[PDB]
Amino acid sequence: HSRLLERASRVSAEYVEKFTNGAVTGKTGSLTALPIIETQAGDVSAFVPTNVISITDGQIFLETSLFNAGIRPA
Amino acid sequence: VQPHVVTVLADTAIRADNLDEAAILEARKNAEQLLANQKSDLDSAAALAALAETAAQLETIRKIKNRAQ
Repeated sequence: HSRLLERASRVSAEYVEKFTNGAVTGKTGSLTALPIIETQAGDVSAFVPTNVISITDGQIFLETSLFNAGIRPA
Repeated sequence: VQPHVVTVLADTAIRADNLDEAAILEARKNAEQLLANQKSDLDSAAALAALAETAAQLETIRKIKNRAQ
């Protein structure tokens, strides 16, 4: 998972200028990722979710009890 | 008053002497008010606080009852 998620980044104008040999001088690139994981009964202590939480820059927890109660998104 | 018995029915009677007995009625007032204050200090602190904490998070335990992981 690490060598997959670590590719999503933002590169400086120098890198993009070097990559295109001077065609795109001004700007800067980027790439955003939104990996999706599913947990069993809210057990975020499992193996794969623990690995993935460590790598990403955040998370957005969606709850079932909040979903039924009408709060959508949860 | 009766030939052998005198009965005095008083709205508020205190056994002390002078006219300034508000200065001694205030002691009973303050003591009873302090007791009534500390009571409500114990009703919330002991009963209503703990008895909601116990019932707070039971559902998180009952759902994982059958899991073998």
